[PDB]
Amino acid sequence: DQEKGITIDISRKHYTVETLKSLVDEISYNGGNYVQLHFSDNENYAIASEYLGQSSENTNNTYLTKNELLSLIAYSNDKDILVIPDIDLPAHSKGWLELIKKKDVKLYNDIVTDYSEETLDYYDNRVALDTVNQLLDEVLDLFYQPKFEGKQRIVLGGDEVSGSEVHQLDFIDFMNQIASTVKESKYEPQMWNDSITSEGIANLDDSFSILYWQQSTLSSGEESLNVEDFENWGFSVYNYNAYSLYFLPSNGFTQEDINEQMDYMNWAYAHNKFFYISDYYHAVETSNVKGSSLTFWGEHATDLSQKKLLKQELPLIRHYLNL
Ligand SMILES: CC(=O)N[C@H]1CN2CC[C@H](O)[C@@H]2[C@@H](O)[C@@H]1O
Repeated sequence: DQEKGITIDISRKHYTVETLKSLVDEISYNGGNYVQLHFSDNENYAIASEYLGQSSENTNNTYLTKNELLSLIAYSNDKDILVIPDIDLPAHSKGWLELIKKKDVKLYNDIVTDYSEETLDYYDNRVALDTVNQLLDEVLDLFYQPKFEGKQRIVLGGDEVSGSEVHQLDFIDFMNQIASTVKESKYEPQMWNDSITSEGIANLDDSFSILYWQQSTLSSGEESLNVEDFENWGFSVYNYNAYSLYFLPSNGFTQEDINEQMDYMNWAYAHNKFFYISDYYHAVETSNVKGSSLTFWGEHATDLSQKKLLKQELPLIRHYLNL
Protein backbone atom coordinates (compact mmCIF):
# COMPACT_ATOMS: atom_id res chain seq x y z
CA ASP A 1 0.00 0.00 0.00
CA GLN A 2 1.66 3.26 -1.13
CA GLU A 3 0.39 6.50 0.35
CA LYS A 4 -0.16 9.65 -1.74
CA GLY A 5 -0.21 13.11 -0.24
CA ILE A 6 -0.22 16.78 -1.18
CA THR A 7 2.26 19.13 0.46
CA ILE A 8 1.27 22.79 0.57
CA ASP A 9 3.73 25.62 1.27
CA ILE A 10 1.56 28.20 3.07
CA SER A 11 4.60 30.09 4.40
CA ARG A 12 5.83 31.56 1.08
CA LYS A 13 2.27 32.22 -0.13
CA HIS A 14 -0.90 33.15 1.69
CA TYR A 15 -3.75 30.61 1.48
CA THR A 16 -7.17 31.27 2.98
CA VAL A 17 -8.91 28.56 4.96
CA GLU A 18 -11.47 28.28 2.17
CA THR A 19 -8.77 27.69 -0.48
CA LEU A 20 -7.29 24.99 1.76
CA LYS A 21 -10.65 23.29 2.33
CA SER A 22 -11.28 23.28 -1.44
CA LEU A 23 -7.86 21.65 -1.98
CA VAL A 24 -8.58 18.98 0.67
CA ASP A 25 -11.95 18.29 -1.03
CA GLU A 26 -10.04 17.46 -4.22
CA ILE A 27 -7.52 15.29 -2.34
CA SER A 28 -10.35 13.27 -0.76
CA TYR A 29 -12.30 12.97 -4.04
CA ASN A 30 -9.36 11.21 -5.64
CA GLY A 31 -8.40 9.01 -2.67
CA GLY A 32 -5.34 10.90 -1.40
CA ASN A 33 -4.19 9.94 2.10
CA TYR A 34 -2.70 13.07 3.66
CA VAL A 35 -2.07 16.76 3.41
CA GLN A 36 1.25 18.14 4.64
CA LEU A 37 1.03 21.71 5.79
CA HIS A 38 4.36 23.51 5.35
CA PHE A 39 3.54 26.51 7.47
CA SER A 40 6.97 27.63 8.82
CA ASP A 41 9.80 28.91 6.66
CA ASN A 42 12.01 31.98 6.30
CA GLU A 43 9.34 34.29 4.93
CA ASN A 44 6.62 33.72 7.51
CA TYR A 45 5.13 31.59 10.30
CA ALA A 46 1.69 31.07 8.85
CA ILE A 47 -0.38 29.61 11.73
CA ALA A 48 -1.47 31.08 15.05
CA SER A 49 0.95 30.72 18.02
CA GLU A 50 0.33 31.76 21.62
CA TYR A 51 4.07 31.09 22.22
CA LEU A 52 5.23 33.33 19.32
CA GLY A 53 2.65 36.16 19.75
CA GLN A 54 0.33 35.42 16.78
CA SER A 55 -2.97 35.29 18.72
CA SER A 56 -5.60 37.24 16.68
CA GLU A 57 -8.85 35.27 16.44
CA ASN A 58 -9.61 37.37 13.31
CA THR A 59 -8.92 36.31 9.74
CA ASN A 60 -5.77 38.07 8.57
CA ASN A 61 -3.11 38.16 5.87
CA THR A 62 -0.30 36.65 7.94
CA TYR A 63 -1.58 33.54 9.73
CA LEU A 64 -4.50 31.12 9.93
CA THR A 65 -6.42 31.76 13.10
CA LYS A 66 -6.39 28.92 15.64
CA ASN A 67 -10.11 28.35 15.01
CA GLU A 68 -9.45 28.34 11.22
CA LEU A 69 -6.69 25.74 11.59
CA LEU A 70 -8.75 23.48 13.88
CA SER A 71 -11.69 23.79 11.49
CA LEU A 72 -9.46 22.83 8.56
CA ILE A 73 -8.11 19.83 10.46
CA ALA A 74 -11.56 18.63 11.48
CA TYR A 75 -12.84 19.06 7.89
CA SER A 76 -9.91 17.03 6.63
CA ASN A 77 -10.42 14.24 9.19
CA ASP A 78 -14.12 14.06 8.27
CA LYS A 79 -12.94 13.25 4.72
CA ASP A 80 -10.49 10.62 6.01
CA ILE A 81 -7.43 12.84 5.36
CA LEU A 82 -4.54 12.98 7.83
CA VAL A 83 -3.07 16.47 8.34
CA ILE A 84 0.68 16.42 8.77
CA PRO A 85 2.20 19.58 10.31
CA ASP A 86 5.53 20.58 8.79
CA ILE A 87 7.67 22.91 10.87
CA ASP A 88 11.12 23.36 9.40
CA LEU A 89 14.06 23.03 11.75
CA PRO A 90 16.80 24.12 12.30
CA ALA A 91 17.21 26.11 9.07
CA HIS A 92 14.29 27.67 7.13
CA SER A 93 13.47 29.20 10.48
CA LYS A 94 13.66 33.02 9.96
CA GLY A 95 9.90 33.54 10.28
CA TRP A 96 9.48 32.17 13.80
CA LEU A 97 12.95 33.38 14.90
CA GLU A 98 11.89 36.94 13.88
CA LEU A 99 8.81 36.50 16.11
CA ILE A 100 11.00 35.43 19.05
CA LYS A 101 13.18 38.51 18.42
CA LYS A 102 10.02 40.67 18.86
CA LYS A 103 8.91 38.76 22.01
CA ASP A 104 12.37 38.56 23.72
CA VAL A 105 15.58 39.82 22.03
CA LYS A 106 17.75 38.33 24.82
CA LEU A 107 16.28 34.94 23.96
CA TYR A 108 16.73 35.53 20.22
CA ASN A 109 20.44 36.29 20.75
CA ASP A 110 20.79 33.14 22.90
CA ILE A 111 19.29 30.83 20.19
CA VAL A 112 20.08 32.15 16.68
CA THR A 113 23.32 31.10 14.97
CA ASP A 114 25.91 33.89 14.84
CA TYR A 115 26.12 33.70 11.05
CA SER A 116 22.53 33.07 9.86
CA GLU A 117 19.26 34.75 10.83
CA GLU A 118 17.51 31.81 9.07
CA THR A 119 19.06 29.17 11.36
CA LEU A 120 18.42 28.09 14.94
CA ASP A 121 21.59 27.17 16.84
CA TYR A 122 21.56 23.36 16.60
CA TYR A 123 25.22 23.18 17.59
CA ASP A 124 24.68 21.83 21.10
CA ASN A 125 22.64 24.76 22.54
CA ARG A 126 20.22 23.81 25.35
CA VAL A 127 18.27 27.11 25.42
CA ALA A 128 17.80 26.86 21.64
CA LEU A 129 16.46 23.30 22.08
CA ASP A 130 14.19 24.28 25.00
CA THR A 131 12.69 27.13 22.96
CA VAL A 132 12.15 24.84 19.98
CA ASN A 133 10.63 22.23 22.19
CA GLN A 134 8.10 24.68 23.62
CA LEU A 135 7.02 25.57 20.08
CA LEU A 136 6.85 21.89 19.13
CA ASP A 137 4.64 21.18 22.18
CA GLU A 138 2.11 23.78 20.99
CA VAL A 139 2.23 22.43 17.42
CA LEU A 140 1.72 18.80 18.54
CA ASP A 141 -1.34 19.78 20.61
CA LEU A 142 -2.78 21.98 17.79
CA PHE A 143 -2.52 19.15 15.27
CA TYR A 144 -3.90 16.40 17.53
CA GLN A 145 -6.19 14.16 15.44
CA PRO A 146 -7.77 11.35 17.51
CA LYS A 147 -9.12 9.61 14.39
CA PHE A 148 -5.49 8.90 13.45
CA GLU A 149 -4.17 8.11 16.93
CA GLY A 150 -1.11 5.90 16.53
CA LYS A 151 -0.59 7.09 12.92
CA GLN A 152 0.13 10.81 13.26
CA ARG A 153 3.31 12.15 11.70
CA ILE A 154 5.17 15.46 11.84
CA VAL A 155 7.71 16.83 9.43
CA LEU A 156 10.57 18.49 11.29
CA GLY A 157 12.45 19.89 8.28
CA GLY A 158 16.19 19.25 8.19
CA ASP A 159 16.51 20.59 4.64
CA GLU A 160 19.38 22.77 3.37
CA VAL A 161 21.00 23.15 6.78
CA SER A 162 24.11 25.37 6.66
CA GLY A 163 27.12 23.86 8.40
CA SER A 164 25.44 20.44 8.58
CA GLU A 165 27.92 18.56 6.39
CA VAL A 166 30.92 19.53 8.54
CA HIS A 167 28.99 19.66 11.84
CA GLN A 168 26.94 16.55 11.04
CA LEU A 169 26.90 14.87 14.45
CA ASP A 170 25.58 18.10 16.05
CA PHE A 171 22.87 18.29 13.36
CA ILE A 172 21.90 14.65 13.95
CA ASP A 173 21.90 15.04 17.77
CA PHE A 174 19.57 18.04 17.35
CA MET A 175 17.21 16.12 15.05
CA ASN A 176 17.22 13.18 17.52
CA GLN A 177 16.29 15.51 20.41
CA ILE A 178 13.28 16.99 18.59
CA ALA A 179 12.33 13.51 17.42
CA SER A 180 12.29 12.49 21.07
CA THR A 181 9.88 15.38 21.81
CA VAL A 182 7.41 14.43 19.07
CA LYS A 183 7.57 10.72 19.86
CA GLU A 184 6.45 11.49 23.42
CA SER A 185 3.18 12.75 21.84
CA LYS A 186 3.01 9.54 19.71
CA TYR A 187 3.90 11.27 16.45
CA GLU A 188 6.27 9.70 13.93
CA PRO A 189 9.04 12.18 13.01
CA GLN A 190 9.94 12.88 9.42
CA MET A 191 12.70 14.91 7.77
CA TRP A 192 14.02 15.70 4.30
CA ASN A 193 16.93 13.61 3.06
CA ASP A 194 19.38 16.22 1.79
CA SER A 195 21.48 17.17 4.86
CA ILE A 196 22.00 13.66 6.26
CA THR A 197 25.38 12.15 5.34
CA SER A 198 27.20 8.83 5.57
CA GLU A 199 28.75 10.25 8.77
CA GLY A 200 25.36 10.89 10.47
CA ILE A 201 23.22 8.01 9.28
CA ALA A 202 24.37 5.55 11.95
CA ASN A 203 23.48 7.96 14.78
CA LEU A 204 20.11 9.17 13.42
CA ASP A 205 16.97 7.88 15.19
CA ASP A 206 15.49 5.34 12.79
CA SER A 207 12.03 6.30 14.02
CA PHE A 208 12.48 9.00 11.34
CA SER A 209 10.95 8.45 7.91
CA ILE A 210 12.66 10.41 5.13
CA LEU A 211 11.19 12.75 2.53
CA TYR A 212 13.55 12.05 -0.35
CA TRP A 213 13.44 15.00 -2.75
CA GLN A 214 16.94 15.18 -4.28
CA GLN A 215 20.13 13.19 -3.88
CA SER A 216 22.82 15.48 -2.49
CA THR A 217 26.47 15.72 -3.56
CA LEU A 218 29.15 15.95 -0.84
CA SER A 219 31.85 18.69 -0.81
CA SER A 220 34.21 15.96 -2.11
CA GLY A 221 32.08 15.58 -5.26
CA GLU A 222 31.10 12.12 -4.00
CA GLU A 223 27.41 11.13 -4.19
CA SER A 224 25.54 11.46 -0.92
CA LEU A 225 22.89 9.05 0.38
CA ASN A 226 20.51 7.16 -1.87
CA VAL A 227 17.36 5.19 -1.01
CA GLU A 228 19.27 1.86 -0.78
CA ASP A 229 21.57 3.49 1.81
CA PHE A 230 18.55 4.62 3.84
CA GLU A 231 17.14 1.08 3.64
CA ASN A 232 20.46 -0.38 4.83
CA TRP A 233 20.33 1.73 8.01
CA GLY A 234 16.58 1.06 8.69
CA PHE A 235 14.88 4.16 7.25
CA SER A 236 11.60 4.28 5.35
CA VAL A 237 11.36 6.87 2.58
CA TYR A 238 8.73 8.87 0.69
CA ASN A 239 9.19 10.04 -2.90
CA TYR A 240 9.19 13.85 -3.12
CA ASN A 241 11.03 13.95 -6.47
CA ALA A 242 12.15 17.54 -6.96
CA TYR A 243 11.41 17.43 -10.70
CA SER A 244 8.39 15.18 -11.21
CA LEU A 245 6.63 16.06 -7.93
CA TYR A 246 7.41 19.73 -7.33
CA PHE A 247 5.39 22.57 -8.77
CA LEU A 248 5.69 26.30 -8.14
CA PRO A 249 2.40 28.10 -8.99
CA SER A 250 3.01 31.39 -10.78
CA ASN A 251 0.95 34.23 -12.20
CA GLY A 252 2.93 33.78 -15.46
CA PHE A 253 1.48 30.34 -16.09
CA THR A 254 -1.36 29.69 -18.49
CA GLN A 255 -3.67 26.71 -18.90
CA GLU A 256 -1.27 25.37 -21.59
CA ASP A 257 1.58 25.27 -19.02
CA ILE A 258 -0.63 23.26 -16.61
CA ASN A 259 -1.54 20.85 -19.41
CA GLU A 260 2.18 20.51 -20.22
CA GLN A 261 2.91 19.78 -16.56
CA MET A 262 0.34 16.96 -16.63
CA ASP A 263 1.79 15.50 -19.87
CA TYR A 264 5.24 15.67 -18.26
CA MET A 265 4.00 13.95 -15.09
CA ASN A 266 2.60 11.15 -17.26
CA TRP A 267 6.11 9.99 -18.16
CA ALA A 268 8.24 11.45 -15.34
CA TYR A 269 6.20 10.41 -12.27
CA ALA A 270 6.20 7.01 -10.71
CA HIS A 271 5.61 6.01 -7.13
CA ASN A 272 9.18 4.63 -6.93
CA LYS A 273 11.04 6.98 -9.32
CA PHE A 274 13.40 9.07 -7.18
CA PHE A 275 15.66 12.03 -8.04
CA TYR A 276 19.23 10.64 -8.18
CA ILE A 277 22.29 12.57 -9.45
CA SER A 278 22.70 10.08 -12.32
CA ASP A 279 18.99 9.73 -13.16
CA TYR A 280 16.23 12.24 -12.22
CA TYR A 281 13.55 9.51 -12.56
CA HIS A 282 15.38 6.53 -11.05
CA ALA A 283 13.28 3.46 -10.32
CA VAL A 284 14.13 1.95 -6.91
CA GLU A 285 13.35 -1.69 -6.11
CA THR A 286 13.71 -1.47 -2.34
CA SER A 287 11.14 -2.47 0.31
CA ASN A 288 11.37 0.78 2.31
CA VAL A 289 9.21 3.05 0.11
CA LYS A 290 5.98 4.05 1.89
CA GLY A 291 4.58 6.63 -0.50
CA SER A 292 4.90 9.85 -2.48
CA SER A 293 3.77 13.46 -2.47
CA LEU A 294 3.18 16.30 -4.89
CA THR A 295 4.41 19.58 -3.36
CA PHE A 296 3.30 23.13 -4.17
CA TRP A 297 6.06 25.52 -3.17
CA GLY A 298 4.98 29.12 -2.77
CA GLU A 299 7.85 31.44 -3.71
CA HIS A 300 6.70 32.14 -7.34
CA ALA A 301 3.04 32.54 -6.39
CA THR A 302 3.36 36.18 -5.34
CA ASP A 303 0.70 37.72 -7.57
CA LEU A 304 -1.72 34.80 -7.68
CA SER A 305 -5.26 35.32 -6.43
CA GLN A 306 -6.79 32.54 -4.38
CA LYS A 307 -9.01 31.61 -7.39
CA LYS A 308 -5.93 31.33 -9.63
CA LEU A 309 -4.10 29.23 -7.09
CA LEU A 310 -7.06 26.81 -7.18
CA LYS A 311 -7.14 26.96 -10.98
CA GLN A 312 -3.50 25.74 -11.16
CA GLU A 313 -3.44 23.33 -8.21
CA LEU A 314 -6.81 21.47 -8.49
CA PRO A 315 -6.01 19.85 -11.90
CA LEU A 316 -2.49 18.91 -10.78
CA ILE A 317 -3.74 17.32 -7.52
CA ARG A 318 -6.29 15.29 -9.48
CA HIS A 319 -3.84 14.25 -12.20
CA TYR A 320 -1.15 13.14 -9.74
CA LEU A 321 -3.57 11.26 -7.53
CA ASN A 322 -4.95 9.29 -10.52
CA LEU A 323 -1.52 8.35 -12.00
C1 LIG B 1 12.90 20.34 0.70
C2 LIG B 1 13.01 21.47 -0.29
O1 LIG B 1 12.62 21.35 -1.45
N1 LIG B 1 13.56 22.60 0.16
C3 LIG B 1 13.61 23.86 -0.57
C4 LIG B 1 14.11 23.77 -2.02
N2 LIG B 1 13.02 23.50 -2.95
C5 LIG B 1 13.44 23.40 -4.39
C6 LIG B 1 12.26 23.89 -5.16
C7 LIG B 1 11.74 25.03 -4.28
O2 LIG B 1 12.54 26.20 -4.42
C8 LIG B 1 11.85 24.42 -2.88
C9 LIG B 1 11.99 25.40 -1.72
O3 LIG B 1 10.80 26.16 -1.60
C10 LIG B 1 12.28 24.60 -0.45
O4 LIG B 1 12.38 25.52 0.63
